[PDB]
Amino acid sequence: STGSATTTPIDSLDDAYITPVQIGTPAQTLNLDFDTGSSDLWVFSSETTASEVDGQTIYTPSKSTTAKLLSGATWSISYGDGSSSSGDVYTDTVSVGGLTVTGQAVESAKKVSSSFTEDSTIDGLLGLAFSTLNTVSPTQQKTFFDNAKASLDSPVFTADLGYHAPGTYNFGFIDTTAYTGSITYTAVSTKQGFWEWTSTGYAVGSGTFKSTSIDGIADTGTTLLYLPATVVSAYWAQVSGAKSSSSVGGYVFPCSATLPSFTFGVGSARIVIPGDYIDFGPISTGSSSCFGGIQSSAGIGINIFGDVALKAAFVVFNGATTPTLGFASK
Repeated sequence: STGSATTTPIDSLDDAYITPVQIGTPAQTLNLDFDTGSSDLWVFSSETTASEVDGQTIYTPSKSTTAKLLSGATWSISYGDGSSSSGDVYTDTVSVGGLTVTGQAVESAKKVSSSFTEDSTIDGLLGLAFSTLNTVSPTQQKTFFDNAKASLDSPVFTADLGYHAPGTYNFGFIDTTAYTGSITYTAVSTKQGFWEWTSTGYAVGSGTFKSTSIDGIADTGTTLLYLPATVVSAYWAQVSGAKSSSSVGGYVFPCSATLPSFTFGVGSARIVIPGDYIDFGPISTGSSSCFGGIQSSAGIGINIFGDVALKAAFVVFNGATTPTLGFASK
């Protein structure tokens, strides 16, 4: 089997991407944030505290003839940005882009943190990291991909995120028309539960490539590119007037600037992030200070190849017995 679904930016900055997911019978379609940095499929629901729902579409398990309470199971998750959610668990039929999994754990939120409530466009998350990170207790549950894998034509999924435009998540096949050149594959460590890999270096604009190992995670659920402070300083030094602002929470730059590209290495291959992809717009409405899309990972404890980086590539998440990542230009 295969599946293919379009993923759509939630706003004009590409802060996140939403993908429609069919849950239950008859289907209830929710728009979920596909997150290769976590491993829970959780949704706003009829059980979510009413004051914490503000415009989201909810899953109502009592209206699904295939829903079953997973007795005794609870979940609770905290994300790298300080947000969180928790609740109980149903199993139900879940379909993405025509690919169907029966008995998928659907984690129904009883509580969500304010950042989720305040974002009416995201109805929940669909985790695509390794199932060892799933938070369901006392019986850990499998991700949608883990449940589907054995049925897929090939045990892979691909992320093709758009810049200020829709893109595609495919399951079970490589669309050879979706990228240019060849796909370069690179080793993955699953020891922390992530799609963790080592970039071979970077360049700023037309500058020379610096060969240096940068361990990080491929994380579709993180907006920005978080890299070591040395690398980030080297980038922003090429933007007149850019500076790190402790009060804003990162590097800012004059909105009048033209940003240089940023290149990262995948083996001997190179992925070029155009400068425009690094512009996240005014820090507040009407400001001439703009927020940068490359930020320091100091204090986060891991480097993160978030959407800023991934949207510049066609990315293969190869879930074979020994997982690997692939990157191609597009």
